[PDB]
Formats: sequence, structure tokens, C-alpha cells
Amino acid sequence: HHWGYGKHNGPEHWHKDFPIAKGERQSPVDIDTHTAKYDPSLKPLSVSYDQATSLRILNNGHAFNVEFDDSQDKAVLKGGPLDGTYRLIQFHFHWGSLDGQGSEHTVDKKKYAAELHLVHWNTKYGDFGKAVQQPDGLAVLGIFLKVGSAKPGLQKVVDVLDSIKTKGKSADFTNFDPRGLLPESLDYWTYPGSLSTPPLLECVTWIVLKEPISVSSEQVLKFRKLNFNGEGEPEELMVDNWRPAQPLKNRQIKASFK
Ligand SMILES: NS(=O)(=O)c1nc2ccccc2s1
Ligand SMILES: NS(=O)(=O)c1nc2ccccc2s1
Ligand SMILES: [Zn+2]
Repeated sequence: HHWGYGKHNGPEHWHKDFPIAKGERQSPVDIDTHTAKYDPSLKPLSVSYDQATSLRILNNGHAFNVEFDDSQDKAVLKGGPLDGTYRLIQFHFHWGSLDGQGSEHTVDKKKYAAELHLVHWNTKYGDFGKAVQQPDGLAVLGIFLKVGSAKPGLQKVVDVLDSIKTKGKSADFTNFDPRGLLPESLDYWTYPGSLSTPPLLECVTWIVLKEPISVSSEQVLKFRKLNFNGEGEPEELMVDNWRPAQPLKNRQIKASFK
């Protein structure tokens, strides 16, 4: 936790302890919609969350994670650009201090108010720790949030945040259905990238949905009441916990749709 999103330890400093920060396959990136190629060989995504088992929600000092039982194939992502089966381990968000920033990926330089990451690991590697050491180890499904009407399926998340205000706090979070966080369309862009927080490993197939979900101002305002700090420490609101776009370098972004 020496790294963060503060005035002295933010993304521009990370390279000093994680030199891969200046690597060839870093995330997020700007998605230039005119340069992205429609790839008719890409398949529809298969999101199979009917048997998902959420367990717990944790403030880890950089975001909050809703954690799942990933001890068997009960919530998996397949298809799309992927070979094999990827198990859902957690989701979290990145968001801003105001609605005009917060997303990690951008679309023709447009920033959204927030971005949801549903993180999955390739079961061929047996565990998450092994998966992050492989170029096809993870699949992260990214979903933009814009501010408008409330997202009904987000409210259960919103309402527990008071109970995990500070770093290291957790709470039971069973029976949550992550299907309630999806947009209508599963059209997507995809490219090879990285984890966007340390250790920044280049192990991710990114799948970024084109259609944002709408959340209310009141919902995102509650994200912004969380704290980066621990209990009793000087209050530092958990806002602007997003990494900016990184150089695309020698990478092709592909679109699943015309
Ligand atoms: N972002 S980092 O290289 O991990 C980092 N920045 C800082 C600033 C002050 C003290 C420790 C660290 S560690
Ligand atoms: N923000 S993200 O690329 O989805 C992500 N980064 C990290 C870093 C360490 C462990 C898990 C994840 S998931
Ligand atoms: Zn993330």
C-alpha cells in the first residue's frame, strides 16, 4: 500500500517499484472506435452467472471487491475472444471525484463516471496466482457507468458500503446476482493488456462492453463516501482510484460488432 492514487504515490510513480508499468501491454487504453477492427471471427460472449455464489465484500484500501466462490465453475466467462473457461473471482469498480472522470478505459477520449471490472481466471492454471503469470491467464470484463437513472441491481452493493467505510473492513455479501450489473447488449471490444493496479502483470484478455450501464448520481455519490484510509486515520475519500490510459504500442483492438 505504498502505492496508491494520492498526490505522491499515484500511477505516475508506480514504475519505480513495478517497472512493468512502462511495458508493452499495459492497461487501460483509449479505444479509438474508428481504428478498432470488426473481427467477424469473434464469437458472442458467454456469460454464465446463474450459479454464482457471492461471499463477501471487502474495502482493500484501493477499491471494494465483491468476492465469489471460485472453488468450482459456478460463474464463468467463455466464448468471445477466449479459449477455455474463466472463473469469476471478484468484481470491483474504479470511479472519480466527479462524474466527468472515473473510468480507466476511454472511448475516443471520452471518460465515463466509473468502470466495473468483473475479474475471471483461466481454470487451466488451477489458481489465480498461477494465472497472473501467463499471457492468457485472466479475462476481465469491463463495463462503463454513466450517470442517469438508477441501476436497480447495484443498490444492494451501494447499501452495504457504510459498513466497509475504511481499509480492511469486510462484510458478508451472499446471494448477490452480478447479472443485475450488465447492460442489455454484450457487444464488445477486446485487446491484450494488463492488471491496472500493481503488480500490473501482462496477463489479461480485456473485454470492454460498448453499452454503458446507467447508475444514479445518488448511487455513485455513495461510492465516493468510502475511505482509502483505515479506521481512525485521517479521512481520505476513496475517489479517483483509476489509472489513466496507457500507450497502445503494438496492439490491435478488435470489435465484436459492425
Ligand atoms: N508508486 S510506488 O512506486 O509504489 C511508491 N510511491 C511512494 C511514495 C512514498 C513512499 C513510498 C512509495 S512507493
Ligand atoms: N483493475 S484490474 O485490472 O481488474 C485488476 N488488477 C488487479 C491487481 C491485483 C489483483 C487482482 C487484480 S484485478
Ligand atoms: Zn479494475
